[PDB]
Amino acid sequence: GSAEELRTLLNKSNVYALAAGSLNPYYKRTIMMNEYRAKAALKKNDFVSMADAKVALEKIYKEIDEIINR
Repeated sequence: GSAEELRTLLNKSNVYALAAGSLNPYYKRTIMMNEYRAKAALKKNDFVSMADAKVALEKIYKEIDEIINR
């Protein structure tokens, strides 16, 4: 379900923010924005915001992985 999936993504957010210190400031600030949006969406049980934060976090983690790995 969306809440559990989103918490799992959040559990990697600080790790990804540290890794993002090697890259343009865009990456960390995108992670931090979505930490805020994800945490607020969970607290309100807002499924629309939970889905948006899930997609955004998946997207930024993939971007960071692809820069660092390639």
